[PDB]
Amino acid sequence: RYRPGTVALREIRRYQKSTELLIRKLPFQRLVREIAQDFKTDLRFQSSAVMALQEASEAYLVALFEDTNLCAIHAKRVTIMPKDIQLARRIRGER
Amino acid sequence: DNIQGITKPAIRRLARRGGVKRISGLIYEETRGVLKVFLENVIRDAVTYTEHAKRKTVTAMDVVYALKRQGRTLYGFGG
Amino acid sequence: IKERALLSKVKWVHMIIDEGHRMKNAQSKLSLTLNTHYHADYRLILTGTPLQNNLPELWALLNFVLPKIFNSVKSFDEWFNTPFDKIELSEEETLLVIRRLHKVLRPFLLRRLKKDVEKELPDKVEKVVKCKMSALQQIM
Amino acid sequence: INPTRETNDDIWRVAGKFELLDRILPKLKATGHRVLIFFQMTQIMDIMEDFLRYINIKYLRLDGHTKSDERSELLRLFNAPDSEYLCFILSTRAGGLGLNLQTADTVIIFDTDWNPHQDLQAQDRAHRIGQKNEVRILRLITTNSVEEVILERAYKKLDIDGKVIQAGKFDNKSTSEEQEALLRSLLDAEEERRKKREEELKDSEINEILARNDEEMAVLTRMDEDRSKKEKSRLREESESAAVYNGR
Amino acid sequence: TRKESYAIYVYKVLKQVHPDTGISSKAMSIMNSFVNDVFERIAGEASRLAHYNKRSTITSREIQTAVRLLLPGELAKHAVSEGTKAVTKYTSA
DNA sequence: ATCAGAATCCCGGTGCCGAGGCCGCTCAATTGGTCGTAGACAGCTCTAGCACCGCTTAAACGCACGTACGCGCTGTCCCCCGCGTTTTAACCGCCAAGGGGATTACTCCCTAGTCTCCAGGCACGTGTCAGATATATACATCGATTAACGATGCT
DNA sequence: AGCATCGTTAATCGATGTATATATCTGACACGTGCCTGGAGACTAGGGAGTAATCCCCTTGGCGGTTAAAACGCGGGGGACAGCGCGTACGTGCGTTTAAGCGGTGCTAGAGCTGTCTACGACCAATTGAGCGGCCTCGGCACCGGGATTCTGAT
Repeated sequence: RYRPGTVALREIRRYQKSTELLIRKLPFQRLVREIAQDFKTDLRFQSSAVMALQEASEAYLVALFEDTNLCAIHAKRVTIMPKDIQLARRIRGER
Repeated sequence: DNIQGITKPAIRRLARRGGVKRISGLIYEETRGVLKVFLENVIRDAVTYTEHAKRKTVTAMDVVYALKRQGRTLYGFGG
Repeated sequence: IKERALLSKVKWVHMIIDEGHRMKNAQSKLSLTLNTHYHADYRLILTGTPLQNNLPELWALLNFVLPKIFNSVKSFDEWFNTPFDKIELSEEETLLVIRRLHKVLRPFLLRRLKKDVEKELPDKVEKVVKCKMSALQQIM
Repeated sequence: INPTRETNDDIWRVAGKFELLDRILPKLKATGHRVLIFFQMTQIMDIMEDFLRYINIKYLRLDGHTKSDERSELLRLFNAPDSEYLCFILSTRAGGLGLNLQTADTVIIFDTDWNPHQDLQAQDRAHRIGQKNEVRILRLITTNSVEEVILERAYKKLDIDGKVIQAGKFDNKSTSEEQEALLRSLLDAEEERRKKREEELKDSEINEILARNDEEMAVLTRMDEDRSKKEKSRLREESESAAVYNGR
Repeated sequence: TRKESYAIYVYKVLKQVHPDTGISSKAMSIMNSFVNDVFERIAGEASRLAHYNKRSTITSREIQTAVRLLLPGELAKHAVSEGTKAVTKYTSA
C-alpha cells in the first residue's frame, strides 16, 4: 500500500498534465436544463452551448480551488475547508 | 434529481487539477452550491440574449456573450 | 465495431448478416465500418421485411447488397415518386414505375407464405379491438 | 393520486385497458390458452408487472437491459410445456427478434407500430410451423385519442409499402397473372379501407375473440356469474390539483 | 452565406514564424477569437479617446495611444514601433 | 458586583458661506413637411435538436481499516500598544508672475460618397500523413526490510 | 584498553507506474478549383481639423505665523508561535452496481434564407421657450462652551 498522500500527488500531476474534461456530459447537461427551466420554459440548446458552459464552469471551479488552496496553505493546513472557499469568494467580491 | 449528478469523484478531480492535496468532507456541498450559483448567473444572461433575438434556441454565441458580459472571456467557440 | 481491429485483419469469403432492417441506412457507422472489414467475396442479407415505407434508402440497400448501383448515388430519388385521379396516377406512377421495379428486381428477393408450404395456418389470425377512457384521465 | 404507492384496487380502475384486461384474464386462465403481449419500455412494463402480480398471474419478464445468461435461460424456461405461467412481458424492439416459438398462441400490441415492420416483425412470433393451436391477435386502442390516429397513419403506411412489399409478395419464381390478381383483389382491399378511412363491454363479444369454437363459448359461461352478476363504477380534486401540478 | 475569418492570415503569419509547423482547426478558432477580441479592444479605446477629446475622426494617433493603454510594456513599445514603421512605409511609397 | 474618572452625548448660543430663488439671453428642443429604406410579415427549405431504447464497460458507490493531521491545551518571550514629552512640518492666509487652457477667425485638403471593374478570398472537393493507439520492453520511484557502522559499557 | 552488543542510520530488493521503440491505421489537415462579391481606382464636394492670434484664470512659487501632528522613548501585558498529545476523519484499496458513452430510430420545430411592401426615422426650414450663467438673499450647519451621562478599570 502507498503512504497516504502519494496517490493524491500522482493524480495532481496526471490531471494537470492533460486537457481532459473532468465532468461527465449528461449529468451536467441535465443540470443546465433544470436551471434553465426556471427562466423560460421549452428551450433548445446547441451542443456547443452546453460545451461552453462546461468549459467556463470547470475552469471557474479550477481557479476557485486554486485560490482556496492558497487560503488553506496560508492557514498552515493541507486540507481545504468550506470557510476557505467562502473566504476566497468573499475576497474576490462575489458575495 | 440533477445537481447531485455532479459526483464526489468529479469535484475530487477538479480539485486535483487545481493543486489541492487533501479535501475535507464538507467541500462537496459548498462546491455544488457555488456551481449552481455561477450557472444561474450565466444562464439567465444567455436566455436573455436568446429571448431578445426572438429565438427558441440557445446558441454558443449567446453563452459567449454572457461570459464576456460577466467579465470572463472565452475563446474557440466564436466571438 | 469493437473487434473490427482484430477479426477484420483475417480474410473472409462468405458472410451472413441478419435483419437487413437493422442495417437500414448506409450513413450509419455499421455500414461504413463494414468497409473497414476488408473483403469477403460472397455475401447475403436475411430479413423478415423490406425497408421503411418512404424508401429513400433503396440506394443504401442495393449498394450494400450488390455492385449494381454504387456508381451513381443520387439517381433514383425522383424515380421513387410511385409511392409518393387514383386510376391515372396509380397507372403512370404506380403501374409504370412499379412494373419497372419488378422488371429489374426479380432475381434477388425471394418470398413465400405459410399457406403455400402448409395451409396449416389456422386463420388470418388478425383482429383488433377498441376501448374507452375515464373522465379523470380524459381531462388530460 | 396516492401517497402510499401500495398495491391498490384503484390501480386498474383508472383506465379501461386494465378494466377490459381484468375482464379477459379470468377467461385467459379459464381457457388454458396463453397470451403474448408487447409493450413500451421503462415504467409501462413495470406497472404491468404490478398488475399481473396484483391479481397474481405469474409471468416471465424480458427487455433490452437484461443479460444474455437469463436471456437464453428464460428462452429455455418458456420451452417447458408444464408452464403454469400463461402471459409474460417482452420488448418490441429488444425481444421482437428475441425468440422462436412454435407453441405460442395469442398476441397483444400496445405500441401500435411506430414502424409497421416492427409490429409485423414481432407479430409472427405466434404462428409457426407445427402450430397445434389457433392464433388471435389484438390491438388495444382507446377512442378519442391520438393513438387510433397513429393506427390510421399505420395502415396508411401499410398501403404505402402495400404498393412496394405487397407488390413484392407475388415475386418468387417471376409469375405473370398473380400480380394483377393481387392488384384487383388487393385493390379491392385498399378501396375497402378507403371506406374505412371515412360496444364490446358485454361478455358475448369478448367471448367471440377467444372462442374459435362453440366449445369455448360454452365453457366461458362459468365466468359470467361474477364479472357480470357479482352477487363501484369507473369514476375531480385530482383533476383540478392535477391541472395545477401539470401546469409547470 | 459566406462567413469570413482571419484563418488564412494567421496561417500565413504562422508560416512566416515557423514554416515547418502546422496548426489545428481549434487553435485557429482560438486565434480568430483572439484577433477579434484585441481588435474590438483597440477600436473601443480609440472610440473613447476620440469622444473625450471631441473629435469625429479616428486617426493613427488615437490607435497609437489606445495601443499604449491596452498593451503592457514591451508589447506596447514594439507594437508602436512596428505600426509606426508600417504607416511610414505605407505613406512613403 | 461598585465608585473614580476620562471620554462622549446633549443642549444652548453664535457667525458664516454655500443653498436657493430671480432675471435676462440664448440655442437647442419642438413642429412641419418631405424622401429613402430597414425591417415586419408571410412563405419556403431542411438541419439539427428532441425523445427513446440496446448494449457494453469504465466509473461511481458502499465499506473495511489504518494513521495523518486538525485542533485543543500550555508555556514562553517578544513586540506592539498606551501614554508622556519634544520637535517639525502641515496648514492657512496672503501676495505676486505668468503660461497654458480656452476661445475665435481663416483656410485647405482628407475622407464620405458614388460609379466602374476585376481577383482575393471562400465553399467544395481531393489526397494524404501526424499522431493516437496498441504491443513490447525497459527505466524511475516508492515502499519495505535489511545489516553495517559507530558508540558506549563492561570486563 | 579491547571486545561485544545495541541502536540507528546506513543499505539493497521488489512492484508499480512511467518512459521509450516499432507498427498500424485513420480522420483531420494541406492543397487545388470555380466563382462572385467585396476591395481597389478614379473622380468630386464640403465640412472638420489644422493653424494663427488673443484673453484670462488658474497654477506655481514664495513668505510668515500657529499649532496639530508626528517622532522618539519607555513600561508591560497580551498575543504570536513552538511543542505536545489525542481522536477522528479522510485517504486507499476491493467487490458490486449503475448509469455514461456510443450507436441507432423516428419526428418535426424552428434556424435560416428570400421576397415584397410599408410605416418609420433621417434631414432640412421655421420658430420659440426651457435651461443656463450671472446675480442677489438668508439660514442650516460648523464651531464652541458648558453640563449631564456613560463606559472602562482597579477595589
